[PDB]
Amino acid sequence: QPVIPVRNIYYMLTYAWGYANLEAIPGNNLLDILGYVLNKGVLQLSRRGLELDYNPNTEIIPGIKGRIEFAKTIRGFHLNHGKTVSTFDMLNEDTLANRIIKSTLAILIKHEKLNSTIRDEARSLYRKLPGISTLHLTPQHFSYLNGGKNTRYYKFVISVCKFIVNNSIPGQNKGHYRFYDFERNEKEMSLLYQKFLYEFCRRELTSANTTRSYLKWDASSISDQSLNLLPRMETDITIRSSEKILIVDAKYYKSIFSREKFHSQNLYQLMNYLWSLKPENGENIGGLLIYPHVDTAVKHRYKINGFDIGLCTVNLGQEWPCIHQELLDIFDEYLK
Amino acid sequence: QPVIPVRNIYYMLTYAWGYANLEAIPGNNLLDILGYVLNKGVLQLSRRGLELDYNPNTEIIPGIKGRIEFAKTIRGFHLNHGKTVSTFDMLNEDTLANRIIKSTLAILIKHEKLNSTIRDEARSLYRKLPGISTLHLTPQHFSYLNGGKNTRYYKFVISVCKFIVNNSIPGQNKGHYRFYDFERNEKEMSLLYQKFLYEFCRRELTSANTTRSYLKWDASSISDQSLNLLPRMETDITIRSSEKILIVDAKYYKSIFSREKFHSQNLYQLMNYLWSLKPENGENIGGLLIYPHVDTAVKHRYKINGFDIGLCTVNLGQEWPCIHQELLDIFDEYLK
Amino acid sequence: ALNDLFIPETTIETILKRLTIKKNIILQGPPGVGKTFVARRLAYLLTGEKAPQRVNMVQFHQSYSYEDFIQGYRPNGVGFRRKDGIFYNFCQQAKEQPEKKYIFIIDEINRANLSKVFGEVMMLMEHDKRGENWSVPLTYSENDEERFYVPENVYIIGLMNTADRSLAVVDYALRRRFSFIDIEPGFDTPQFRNFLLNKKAEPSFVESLCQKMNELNQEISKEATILGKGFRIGHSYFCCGLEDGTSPDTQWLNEIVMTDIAPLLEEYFFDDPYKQQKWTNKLLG
Ligand SMILES: Nc1nc2c(ncn2[C@@H]2O[C@H](COP(=O)(O)OP(=O)(O)O)[C@@H](O)[C@H]2O)c(=O)[nH]1
Repeated sequence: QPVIPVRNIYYMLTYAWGYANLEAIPGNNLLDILGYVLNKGVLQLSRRGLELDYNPNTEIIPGIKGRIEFAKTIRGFHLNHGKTVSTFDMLNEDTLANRIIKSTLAILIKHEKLNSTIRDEARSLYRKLPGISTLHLTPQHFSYLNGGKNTRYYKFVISVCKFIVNNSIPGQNKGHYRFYDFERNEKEMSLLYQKFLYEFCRRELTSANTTRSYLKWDASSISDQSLNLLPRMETDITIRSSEKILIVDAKYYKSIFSREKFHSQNLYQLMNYLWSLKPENGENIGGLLIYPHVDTAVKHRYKINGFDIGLCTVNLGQEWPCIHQELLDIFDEYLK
Repeated sequence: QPVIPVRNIYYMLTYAWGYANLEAIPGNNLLDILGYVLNKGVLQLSRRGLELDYNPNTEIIPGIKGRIEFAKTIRGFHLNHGKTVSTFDMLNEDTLANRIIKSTLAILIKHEKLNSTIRDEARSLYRKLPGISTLHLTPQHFSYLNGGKNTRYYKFVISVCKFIVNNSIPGQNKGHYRFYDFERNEKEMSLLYQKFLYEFCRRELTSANTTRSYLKWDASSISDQSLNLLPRMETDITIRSSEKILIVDAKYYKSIFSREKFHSQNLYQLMNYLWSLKPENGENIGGLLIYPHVDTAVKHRYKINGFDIGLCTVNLGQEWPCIHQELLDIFDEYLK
Repeated sequence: ALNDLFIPETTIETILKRLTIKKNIILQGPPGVGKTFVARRLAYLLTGEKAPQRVNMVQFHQSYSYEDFIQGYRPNGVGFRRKDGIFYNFCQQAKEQPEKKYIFIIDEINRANLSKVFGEVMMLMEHDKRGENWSVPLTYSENDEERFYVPENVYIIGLMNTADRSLAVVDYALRRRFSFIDIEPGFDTPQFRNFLLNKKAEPSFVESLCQKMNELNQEISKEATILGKGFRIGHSYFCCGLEDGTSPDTQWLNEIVMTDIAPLLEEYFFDDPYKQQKWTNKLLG
């Protein structure tokens, strides 16, 4: 039952979200890492200052503040008891972005499995936010915040809060929570891996141009030109350079972690991408399948159907920089 | 949450195992059907007579029966108290094949969800087998019986007993059992479907020749000629005739049951089979993807990469003969 | 015969109370905890004299029979002659000294069929139905008058190996009479530690060993239904081999890990070698 060391996963999430010392913390499990980032992360923000968004307020007060609304004033006859309906801009930290933080911290405290030091510190912070109102979080709240008015730093922790909320399950008690065993399921870990590379490649491979490319079948059918029933095909990544193009399909499988038969079902998708893809420059066409392995990394090359394809692995759990070196080393060979 | 009507599934199992009125029984759920077949099935056998396999016995008796073993006789000095060690052939129904039936029936009785009439009848039968010994069943027992010395009828119920044993889970009580929700999982239902066609096609399509064909990649690699890492590729079915060949890939998906996006991931495997396949006769190459749908059946044809491929569906839950008609109607079009 | 027994004092005292009443105890437990050893010392304790002669020990196997146990007719030069067994003869000595306690050890009793072995006598060997009153004529007895009666002084101790997967159910006839007792590995105890401290062992190496073995044995016990608790490793290997006064150290230890524990893990873990590598390494690394 082998899985990745948890500290390494957090780095992959970082590139996935597109944006520190984790050596100090002694809790290997994910939520200990994740809460410490958030719990420490909030402390970084307050030092600079949290976002205060002017919320206009239309209220009934005993006097003039800002602009009086003449209509609501006369119709409700508020003038008689010395009041007006006036519009003004109270400055609060009660924004949706900031409200989300406090609600998430409550979940963090309620979590059954958590370091005591981590939980104690957060409870202080929860007290330190008196004005802000707790909320019952939904993705629909997160949906509204895709506008991204907030700063770049806020977006980091908000993505963290998204991870916690979706990966929160009730455990022994009605109130308390228990963290999801994220590593075990391949799909979400795989979907992380696919996103991990795409944003990673833009950062380091400045020489090359990296975009996900939609592909269209060469087919024609008498029945329907649409061919809607046919499978939708969108690359995981394409990393194009002037001398050579390359398409990658990367996925996380449990069977491959055991060092026998090999699970390479994704390859069947790959050739069809090569076929539908036609290069105007005609420099070259290359393919790569890359998977995560724990113990060691092995690289192979193949010449299958007139295409030059590489199968390779990476030893996750090794070390993050050496992994970062290994990834650049890997792509450099094939990008040639 | 739509699934196939359960009575129809049993017919697909029948072709899967390679070998009656089910209209009478009122219990739609699978185990009611399955037990009634077995409970009625055993009654069919006893009428003809159950298998009695001569088990030789080496035992210490007060007299001569069959062949005396002189060595064990003298060494243990059994002659003195008027006994010999002699070999003879007691005729029992205690064979592994028959023992399996009784143990399965105990599970059937213990099952928490079962028709009362069905359970009562079996308890009689369990009493009617006094000599036979109950056992704790394993696949390893079933493994020994792959020799198939038994008659053709015995093999049918034994396969039934295999289905029950593997699809038996404890429920509310320590003793009692609860049946697996077989229909819900796609993999086993899909793996049933893949086997369902292969044995089905041999029966009805006598005109054509039907065999599963192993395929080899066209690739060559400098590193390894083996190409072991590459995915293993074995067709679901190939149904070859003199005028035209055809490869089929069939799988059960839940998303397709909803009448939007389409799940056709298996297609990516199909083209690669066409590529690795090279015909000496050069009559034609055709492909078919067939899936199960509940409400209705729709057929399409496509001309994709110089290959003529059909995507089609079948309305399972319709009726078994009309389904049988529909399947022959379907293959007849494409086999052309 | 009570100087250094690794087992806690509680059980060894309880057994003496348990044995003096029930008189037929079964000692369960993993191989390599000195099941033979503890019973042998306890045998001397109950008598109060460290004398072997009253004590006898036998190892049962499936072909062990009533003929060897009690009475059989092996041939002499000319004609067949009755031969006294072990238990039969053993009791005759105990009859001489009813005051004293005579003790019988039966190793691996679960392996053999008790019924074929004891035969007629299995009713008597229970503590209640003992003495001349319950005397019965023996199977091969030529004369009805001669009878065999289990004296009350006799105490029977049985060793059962929990580790075997092949075992499924204890013999029914055994369970009605005998009082099963569980022997823990007792790897973490003062008396075993004090033994190693007397030998040239540093305190950290002691706690290192106790800490490592406990979690390892705990792992096997943790997977309760797949593998019984009794699968957990014993301690006798660490006892043996140090008679010469050799210093116990990691250099000496790695051999025993490789020699004795490693094949044992292979049998216990027959599914995944990778999972074995996880546990073999931690002992040394
Ligand atoms: N001094 C001493 N020796 C022990 C102790 N436990 C086991 N031994 C010795 O370990 C060796 C093996 O005992 P045993 O369990 O009967 O071997 P087994 O047949 O493989 O189970 C014998 O020399 C025992 O006396 C102990 O606690 N103290």
